[PDB]
Amino acid sequence: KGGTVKAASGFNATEDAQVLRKAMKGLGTDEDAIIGVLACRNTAQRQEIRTAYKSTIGRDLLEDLKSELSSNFEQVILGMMTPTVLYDVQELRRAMKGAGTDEGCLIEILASRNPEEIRRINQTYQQQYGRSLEEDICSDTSFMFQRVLVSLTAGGRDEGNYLDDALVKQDAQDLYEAGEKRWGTDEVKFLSILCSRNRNHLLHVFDEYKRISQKDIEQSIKSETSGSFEDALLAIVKCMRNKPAYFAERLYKSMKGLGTDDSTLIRVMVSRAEIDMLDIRANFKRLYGKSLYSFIKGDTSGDYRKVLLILCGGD
Amino acid sequence: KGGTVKAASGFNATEDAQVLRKAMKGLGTDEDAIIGVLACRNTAQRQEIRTAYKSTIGRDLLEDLKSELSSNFEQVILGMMTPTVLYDVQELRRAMKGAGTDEGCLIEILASRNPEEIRRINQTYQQQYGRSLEEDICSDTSFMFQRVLVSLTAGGRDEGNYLDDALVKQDAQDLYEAGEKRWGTDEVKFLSILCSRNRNHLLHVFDEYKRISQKDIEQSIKSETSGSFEDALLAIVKCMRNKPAYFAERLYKSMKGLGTDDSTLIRVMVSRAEIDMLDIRANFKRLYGKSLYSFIKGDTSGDYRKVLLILCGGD
Ligand code: NA
Ligand code: NA
Repeated sequence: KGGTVKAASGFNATEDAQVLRKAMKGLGTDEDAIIGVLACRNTAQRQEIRTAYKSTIGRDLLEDLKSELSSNFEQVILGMMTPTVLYDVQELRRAMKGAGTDEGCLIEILASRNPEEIRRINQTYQQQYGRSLEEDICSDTSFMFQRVLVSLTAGGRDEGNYLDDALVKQDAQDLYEAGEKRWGTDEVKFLSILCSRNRNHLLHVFDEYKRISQKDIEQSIKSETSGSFEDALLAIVKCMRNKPAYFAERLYKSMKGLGTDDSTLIRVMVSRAEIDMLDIRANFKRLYGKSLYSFIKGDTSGDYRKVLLILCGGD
Repeated sequence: KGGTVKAASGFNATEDAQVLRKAMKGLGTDEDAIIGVLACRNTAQRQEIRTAYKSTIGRDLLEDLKSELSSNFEQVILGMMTPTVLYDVQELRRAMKGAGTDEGCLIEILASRNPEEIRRINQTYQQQYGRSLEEDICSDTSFMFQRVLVSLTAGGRDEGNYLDDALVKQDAQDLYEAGEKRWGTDEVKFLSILCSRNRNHLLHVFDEYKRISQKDIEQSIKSETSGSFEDALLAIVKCMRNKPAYFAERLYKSMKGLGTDDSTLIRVMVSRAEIDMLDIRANFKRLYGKSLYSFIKGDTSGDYRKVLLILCGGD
């Protein structure tokens, strides 16, 4: 378990900066050298390489990578070079700036990050952009979906693990009676239970719900709700039960079928490589009976593929 | 299931003719009597009432209804009095005579009627007007849309149900590769598959298409085509999968939002009352979470409303 990318042995930031300068200097690029260094260092080490590049090369590593590289390869490398919290912050801003909101990106990040990470994200977003994340969410999404995202962003959830069996039963009972008639869905109920109860409590509510309804909570969420609100509730449930399997499903859906959602593919591979990619891989193979490696290999190409395959770790 | 309007018990054509004559004779009209008779008889019985009116009243029932009644109420009653095939024939001619072609009416009828009905329509159109339906379609529509309508009109479709799994896969595969690039849509492909394959084959192609592309065929039709050609392909797909839901959507779109398309409202309610109105109602409520009855009641008024509500059957 854990991630694929780890801190390098023999790490020499100045030498790595020299390798990267040699790779980019003059016409042409040695992409293999860029990959061979950066995909073999963790995020913290990459920042030390940025620092060493500035002082020993007298140039800006991020500017140089941006100018040298293009398209999806450039996106993966620049994402790799970005500090963890700022990467999340940048991806949320990109999902909202304008436009036709990337609601799936909002859900993926806000449902899956831990409370201290969400706090850091809120803080950094405001510092960087001079606007609150919550305010931007309110302008760019609406209705029940909007209420879910605001709750995740504010941290409207109990962070302890107190278990009252009687309260677990009433929550499950509440969700059951709500499933009784087609007009009877109480989305406010769903929102409140799924966004406010602590993780232990919720894992127990899911077990009790199955017991009294004979249905998994996910089944009823799908039958009873729709749209981005449904997707948001499903992501909270999945991230509570098995976060690596949540990400394995995001990866699958970004590649399977007609077209490729490279922006999601890239973001998940970059953001999870150091955390739980080994787990994501195992869950992917359990769920889909194919390796994640093989999906990446069959759905991408070029240097873009080469670097994704290292973030994947292999097989 | 089936329709709302059925053959009346105790049917006495002469008495009905007397009731209708009394209702119209002299200044003023008893619209409730006209509705109470005609909306409670089926189309075949209405023709027997026309016959009885001629011989026992010595007048022409259709002329008298036309002179007495006006606007949308008159349109529903005269449509009700018209033999099934001639009603279709009249509606197609009305959609084309002149002008700025009612392309939606052409699609609705030609995509939804069964082959023997299309044959009867072609025959009756030529007899009545001295022009072929296909020729009028060619003069009044163009391009790919025109090719679709001509195919539906000629009956260019296999009417058997032979299923070759290998041919189902290649059709789906063909539609997939076509969805790969923005310039890669092969509308000829779409036309040929959707207009020529038999219904069993096609229902299997839709399932396989979803499997290999992860998209419903309707989604790709919308992203890949536009205009009346898109609408025509969507109507063929919907009529293959769930014809009552096709009509429930026509009704919805004729009433929802700004304005009312009474000509479509009337034509669908008249033409489907004896066939599948109970199914249309159920699909309407499933799709829109409101009864069809309530839409009619909230969007029409007067005697026009009264008769539509009986064609709807109620709630
Ligand atoms: Na260069
Ligand atoms: Na009169």
